[PDB]
Amino acid sequence: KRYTITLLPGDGIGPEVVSIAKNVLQQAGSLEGVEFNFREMPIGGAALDLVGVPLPEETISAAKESDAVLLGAIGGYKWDNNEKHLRPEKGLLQIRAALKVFANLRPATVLPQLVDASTLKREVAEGVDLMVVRELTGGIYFGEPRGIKTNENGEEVGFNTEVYAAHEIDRIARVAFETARKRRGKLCSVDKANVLEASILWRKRVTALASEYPDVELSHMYVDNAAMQLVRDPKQFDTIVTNNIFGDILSDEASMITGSIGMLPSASLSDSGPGLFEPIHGSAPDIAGQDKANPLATILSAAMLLKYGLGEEKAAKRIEDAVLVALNNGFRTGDIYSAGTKLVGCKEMGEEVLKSVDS
Amino acid sequence: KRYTITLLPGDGIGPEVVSIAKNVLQQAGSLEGVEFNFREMPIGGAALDLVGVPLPEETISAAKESDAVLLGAIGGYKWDNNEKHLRPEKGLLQIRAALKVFANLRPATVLPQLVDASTLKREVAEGVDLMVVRELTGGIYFGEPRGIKTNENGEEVGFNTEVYAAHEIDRIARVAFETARKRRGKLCSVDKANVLEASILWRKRVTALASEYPDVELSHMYVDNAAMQLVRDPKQFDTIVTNNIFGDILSDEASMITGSIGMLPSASLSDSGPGLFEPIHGSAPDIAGQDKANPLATILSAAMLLKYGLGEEKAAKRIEDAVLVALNNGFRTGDIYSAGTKLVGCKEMGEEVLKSVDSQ
Ligand SMILES: *NC(=O)c1ccc[n+]([C@@H]2O[C@H](COP(=O)([O-])OP(=O)(O)OC[C@H]3O[C@@H](n4cnc5c(N)ncnc54)[C@H](O)[C@@H]3O)[C@@H](O)[C@H]2O)c1
Ligand SMILES: *c1cc[n+]([C@@H]2O[C@H](COP(=O)([O-])OP(=O)(O)OC[C@H]3O[C@@H](n4cnc5c(N)ncnc54)[C@H](O)[C@@H]3O)[C@@H](O)[C@H]2O)cc1C(N)=O
Ligand SMILES: [Mg+2]
Ligand SMILES: [Mg+2]
Repeated sequence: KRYTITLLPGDGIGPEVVSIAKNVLQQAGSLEGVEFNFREMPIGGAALDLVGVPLPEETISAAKESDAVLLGAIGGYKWDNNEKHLRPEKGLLQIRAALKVFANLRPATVLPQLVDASTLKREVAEGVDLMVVRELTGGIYFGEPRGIKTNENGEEVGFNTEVYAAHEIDRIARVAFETARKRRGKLCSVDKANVLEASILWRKRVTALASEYPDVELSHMYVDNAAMQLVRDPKQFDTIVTNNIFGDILSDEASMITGSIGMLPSASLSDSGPGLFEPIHGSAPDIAGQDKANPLATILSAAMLLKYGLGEEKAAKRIEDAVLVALNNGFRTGDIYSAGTKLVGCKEMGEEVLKSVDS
Repeated sequence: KRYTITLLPGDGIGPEVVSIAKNVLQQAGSLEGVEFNFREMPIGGAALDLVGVPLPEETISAAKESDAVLLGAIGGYKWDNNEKHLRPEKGLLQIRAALKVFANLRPATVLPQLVDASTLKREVAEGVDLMVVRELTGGIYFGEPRGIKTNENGEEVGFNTEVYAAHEIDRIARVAFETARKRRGKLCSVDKANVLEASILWRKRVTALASEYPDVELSHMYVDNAAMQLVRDPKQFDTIVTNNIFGDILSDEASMITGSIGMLPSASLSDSGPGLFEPIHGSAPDIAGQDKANPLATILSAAMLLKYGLGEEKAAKRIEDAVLVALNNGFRTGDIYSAGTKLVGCKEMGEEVLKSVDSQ
């Protein structure tokens, strides 16, 4: 049983972390009887240096033909000064649209081993287990009209439009509901409907679907409160559904509960289409090549790649299990270092994670 | 002296916290030879229930002609179902634009007594200090075009426009830099310039003014890292400048560092015009009339009114000191209750601040 996997290493620590996950992927899948066809294609800063655009057509077709796509990270200091159309991050947004992967899943759950690693008091952060369902292919990140023009004044004005059509909200809502059922049956839609006509529609469509999902209990919370709640009593959430710009911010805030931004993986899914799996981190421009980075998040994106994109649930559990063994043995990278643990770097963790897969 | 203060008690817990602050404002100013003309006006749900709109024209004029504006909060379940034009929250937005208070100062600094009140560990949260300078009157909260239309396929499509003109960015960056130089000399601009052309201009303009303030050490951070940073190592920030919507989010997150959202005051300032002072929290529909509320944010929001809006610094320090006295005496409301303290509600906590103002 063979699968075609496209690796998009990217920039920063992207290559570093993906190489590790690729090996974890081959070994874990091999134990459950699957081999893989790996194929590196350029994206972001890498593609810019090679072909001159952040996302070449050659990459998009290569990703579509594949069964699933594993991305590292994107962006870097060298290209921070390009035109808006030639920054690397523009490649990531395009690949999300190109793959039509609207439903973005970021699960932040605190492992018992990393409780001392969080910055939250133990009682606050122990046992947290929430899942963020973020709208990925629409909204202010993809909203038209946008740009910077110069009106008659001679003043520059920058503008983007946060815009969602109803069907865009509906599809992400069901995924929230379906997911919130698979968990603890509680769902929380986060918007800013006290001000934004976009958030008015957002809540309006989400309240609609609750009748179709009575197994799921829906509640609504404003985005400013939710950021505070994720620090006051983060244990409260089961599933949170929200839009692109709030999904990005809140999920990035939630990481520091589990111990670091380097612990969180993300699965980006579509109907039919092959899924896009990446870590929410990216892309450590300041510890690039120093071999300091935490690769766990990228490994788990390979876990999620198997679980959600290819359905090899058994293999994915082996991946989770290895990360658990590795942490039980005391191995921490810099960001998840606790007193009395063992501070490894990146290769030197991936190896002895792979020790656990292989045992 | 004799200043005119407009009290906008809003909704929810608004009335009680402002009432308590009104007494503290009165006494603290009174000790320094200062009197006040208090004029109460309807805003938000109160005004909807009275005249049928969130912000009556009579309220705006009364607010304009006063020296300082003291607001509680806005919003409540009763009015959550009105047409968009008729939402209490829109009155808040309207009074800010009407008063042209673009510079929003929300300072989150962790007090020694409330370290245990935080959910961040002591080492992380002890000595935290930061000030958020938020663009208040521009941005997505005020951007046109906006509305809910229907495209030809009959689908309802909602939209807002995040838009900043160059001068909108410039003046608030100036406030940020000016704030830093009185502070610890660090400024951190937060945007999403990897995706948003609005923020690209925000970055372009803010870096530009950096040449005018060599005294201030300016750094740039994307908003998603910013959220993780306020939890990873919040001791780092000195002054943070950002736009309307990112300011809302980040300032609420930063609140929990100091113990609860009920600790944070906010001053909103304008050129020449009288400023609008509110606590950053909402109307707390869940604790309203139970006398559970934390008044400190509003008592401290009254402190900012004296210091920043009226220049009565000595009286303003009287309010600040009293909050400290009450906290040294063990008094906590529910949101800032840490073990072995004395749990009180809103009305006595307020009396215990007053108890202490009148002791010096
Ligand atoms: N969706 C993406 O792939 C993505 C999201 C956001 C930004 N980028 C691009 O990366 C660089 C830099 O962005 P930052 O503002 O620096 O945010 P991060 O790069 O993730 O840095 C956060 C801090 O945490 C550290 N960190 C990240 N990942 C880590 C791991 N695995 N181990 C240890 N430490 C990690 C970082 O060093 C930071 O200190 C920009 O160009 C942006 O466009 C891509
Ligand atoms: C800015 C934004 C929104 N509002 C309006 O206020 C209404 C309340 O909704 P919300 O629950 O989402 O925000 P809120 O701050 O009210 O709630 C915060 C949570 O924390 C508790 N809490 C708040 N404030 C206090 C205080 N002062 N003391 C103790 N506990 C507090 C609350 O129980 C709650 O759980 C909503 O309609 C929204 O429209 C208002 C503002 C503004 N400045 O007016
Ligand atoms: Mg991010
Ligand atoms: Mg707020």
